[PDB]
Amino acid sequence: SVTCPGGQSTSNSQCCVWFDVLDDLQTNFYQGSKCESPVRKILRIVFHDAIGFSPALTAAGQFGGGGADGSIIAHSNIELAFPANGGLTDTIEALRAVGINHGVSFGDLIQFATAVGMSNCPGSPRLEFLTGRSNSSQPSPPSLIPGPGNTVTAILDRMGDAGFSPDEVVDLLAAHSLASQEGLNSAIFRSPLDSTPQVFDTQFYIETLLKGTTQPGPSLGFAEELSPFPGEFRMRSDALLARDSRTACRWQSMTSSNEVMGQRYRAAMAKMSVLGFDRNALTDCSDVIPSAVSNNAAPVIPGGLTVDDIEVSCPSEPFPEIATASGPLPSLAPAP
Ligand code: HEM
Ligand SMILES: *[C@@H]1O[C@H](CO)[C@@H](O[C@@H]2O[C@H](CO)[C@@H](O)[C@H](O)[C@H]2NC(C)=O)[C@H](O)[C@H]1NC(C)=O
Ligand SMILES: [Ca+2]
Ligand SMILES: [Ca+2]
Repeated sequence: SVTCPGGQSTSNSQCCVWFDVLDDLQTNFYQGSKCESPVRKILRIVFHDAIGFSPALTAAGQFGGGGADGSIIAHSNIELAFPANGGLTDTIEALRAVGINHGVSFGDLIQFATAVGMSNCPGSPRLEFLTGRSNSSQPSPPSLIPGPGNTVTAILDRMGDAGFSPDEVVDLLAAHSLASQEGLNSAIFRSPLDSTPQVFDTQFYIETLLKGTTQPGPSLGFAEELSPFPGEFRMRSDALLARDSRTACRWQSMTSSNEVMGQRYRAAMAKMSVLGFDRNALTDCSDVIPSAVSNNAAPVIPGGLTVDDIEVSCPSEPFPEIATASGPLPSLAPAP
């Protein structure tokens, strides 16, 4: 049956080239299979590439974007001039080279490097991986990426037009559990968005719900809110979506189970990877993707804060019982 040149067994001969780009990305792009800044920039890139898709622009007779087509790399010259795409040139060039050198399409390569990067971060699910997305693209239309200063209505309408329900917007946001900011407030470069930027866990949902108490840098940056402890950055859209009645109950159900969070996240990501494509025309090469190491820590309210410090915003469901840590307040180191 299909055994690839390297002795691995796969479902289809179309999957064999991906064991070679797996080796290149792990050794080089990810610097020895690490979960550091290259994984976080690729998670920004996969979203910014796939969300350039708008059925409403198509309906009005305009080109609406090809979705998860790799247009952010093939047309980086126009797309990296967009407001939301700063701080990405170096990662896009590293990916362009792996793509040209292995003979794989840019849209497939971004989806693949996202599943491989996430496998380097403890706690992550195994993301689905499909191959066969066409390599040709047209530049994404501008203004299709949600920004941190937008209202929840603006974010839900843009996301809804691409096809996601309010629940799936919250599910997709689990990627901010592996995150920092570099361009919102340059003064606290790489300040984490949750206290474990290297563990794909529930802490992002717990901590954006805590009362904003601390200014982490000299001044406040673009779309920055007060955060719960030194070193942690809180962006306005995350604070608002955690508290809005349209998204608050789903945000609260994501706080106590890393297992439920990862299932939901895997499902929204599989939907986001085929925006602009018919998944039945693609080949499944999910077995090429390795397992991540498991996360054995339980969810916690960090540093002595309790349930009285979180601003419960889901009026129907009571806040789940999460553990407390007998701590002094943490000060987070920049994400690596
Ligand atoms: C409501 C939509 C979203 C908004 C408004 C938003 C906004 C942002 C902003 C402004 C940054 C900081 C970038 C910087 O200055 O360095 C950021 C970082 C990040 N976002 Fe989001 N985001 C959203 C959705 C997502 C989605 C769905 C993903 C991917 C599945 C994602 C993954 C990330 C990651 C991993 C980072 C960290 C980048 C790094 O540490 O270098 N975001 N996001
Ligand atoms: C996918 O399309 C892009 C063009 O949009 C190709 O990228 C170019 O590849 C050539 C030769 O391989 C390089 O010298 C160019 O610099 C690349 N241009 C850009 C903008 O990256 C790419 O080769 C195509 N890949 C496949 C498999 O067809
Ligand atoms: Ca695109
Ligand atoms: Ca985390």
